[PDB]
Amino acid sequence: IVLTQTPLSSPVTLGQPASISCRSSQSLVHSDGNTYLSWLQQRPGQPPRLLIYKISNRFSGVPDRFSGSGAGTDFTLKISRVEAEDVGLYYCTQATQFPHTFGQGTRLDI
Amino acid sequence: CVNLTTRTQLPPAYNVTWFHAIHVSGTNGTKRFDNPVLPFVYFASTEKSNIIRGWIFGTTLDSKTQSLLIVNNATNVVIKVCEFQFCNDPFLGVYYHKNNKSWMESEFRVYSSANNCTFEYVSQPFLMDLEGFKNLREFSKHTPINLVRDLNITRFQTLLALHRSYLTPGDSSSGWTAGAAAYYVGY
Amino acid sequence: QVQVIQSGAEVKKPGASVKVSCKVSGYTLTELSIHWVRQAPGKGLEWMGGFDPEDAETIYAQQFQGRVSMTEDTSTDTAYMELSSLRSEDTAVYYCATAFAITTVGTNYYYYYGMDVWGQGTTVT
Ligand SMILES: *[C@@H]1O[C@H](CO)[C@@H](O[C@@H]2O[C@H](CO)[C@@H](O[C@@H]3O[C@H](CO)[C@@H](O)[C@H](O)[C@@H]3O)[C@H](O)[C@H]2NC(C)=O)[C@H](O)[C@H]1NC(C)=O
Ligand SMILES: *[C@@H]1O[C@H](CO)[C@@H](O)[C@H](O)[C@H]1NC(C)=O
Ligand SMILES: *[C@@H]1O[C@H](CO)[C@@H](O)[C@H](O)[C@H]1NC(C)=O
Repeated sequence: IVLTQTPLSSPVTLGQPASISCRSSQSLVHSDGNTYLSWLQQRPGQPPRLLIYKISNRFSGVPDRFSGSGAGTDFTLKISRVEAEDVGLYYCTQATQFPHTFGQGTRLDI
Repeated sequence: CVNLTTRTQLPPAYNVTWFHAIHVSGTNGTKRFDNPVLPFVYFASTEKSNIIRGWIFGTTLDSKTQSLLIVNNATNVVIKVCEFQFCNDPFLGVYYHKNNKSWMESEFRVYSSANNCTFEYVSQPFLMDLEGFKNLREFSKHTPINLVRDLNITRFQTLLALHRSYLTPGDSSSGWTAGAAAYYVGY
Repeated sequence: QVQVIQSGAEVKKPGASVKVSCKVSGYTLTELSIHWVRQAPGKGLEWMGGFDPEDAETIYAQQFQGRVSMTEDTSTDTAYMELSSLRSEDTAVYYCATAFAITTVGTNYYYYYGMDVWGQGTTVT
């Protein structure tokens, strides 16, 4: 299963909105409709951390600025405002199929 | 040992002996844990969903002496008397076991290791068959009843089982607790 | 709070495996799905394999067809991975990522998939 990517340059002006996205080469229909896709952010000097646990399920420590909403396999990670220190690599994940994958990784770039 | 406790809980038990181990507040459905050490009486409860599994009693509920641990589950009940030096707020943990693909119980949320002891006894469960309308069990008389809320060892605590939730792996909550329970206690 | 703990760096010559530990605390390994991921410049973030609760067994990636092995020291809450198929171009940061085996809705726990908690990772050849 393959995750596609929008341009990875994702230019940044702080205080302005930003978004990145991916689509799937294969159906995401999970037997329970769970649609297990998620989003991670990797800052330098550390592992990627998961920001959005599902599509719309955000985890504590991650501000309301972030959302993984989408449909039809097309999921967009929307950042309402990119603020200072929100810059690193961003990945969409895929756990709906036995093999699991990651996108290439976009980079927010000031 | 998990420090799972509440604050500012009123003492309504005597007169009437009623007491709630997990008080539930309307605000956020908050679960308030109070499993006090009581002087040693009998108790009774409706045992909703088999939350109450057992109880512990003895002179100090600490080391250099012994206490009695009685715990029920679906297949048997096991009683032991040992120098348990158990947790101040002991619980029977319930967790999901991924390799056996099932829920399992753990006594290591009650006590760590016991010191030298000899007494153990095993029998069929006496608390678990709820025949499914509250059906109160009094300490061991199990009778049908509706919801009317009517009719050395020095000290003790009760033991509740906690069905751990699985919400998020990150640190939003421990997820350790679930449900609510009560038992009415006295002479 | 899972708290994934990783081993330090280690460099070995081709064909030698490096066995990488993964210690957890707050949840025992018994409760968690363990997944391993490789990362490198020019390669990106790559899933190697991990535990799948529906079958309740470890599933390996379509690549890393073998000479890769994952195990669990459940008694010490420490998981391990090694790769003997080392050609040195496989030097990469390896990560242990975990997630709950299940989720809970009342008493219906379905199955849960995710890679929610990552350890620091280690650089190994
Ligand atoms: C309720 O609690 C009891 C007490 O822990 C659980 O039963 C215990 O299960 C273990 C594992 O199956 C038994 O250990 C094994 O014993 C055999 C000999 O009988 C030995 O060959 C094995 O190597 C191993 O040591 C343990 O004896 C058994 N205890 C008792 C009193 O039967 C029981 O499974 C729990 N029930 C539920 C529904 O959780
Ligand atoms: C937790 O309980 C132990 C006794 O079981 C006690 O010594 C310790 O001080 C308690 N810690 C907190 C934070 O309440
Ligand atoms: C549960 O564990 C026991 C340990 O002896 C094993 O025999 C049994 O097959 C296991 N059950 C499952 C569903 O794996």
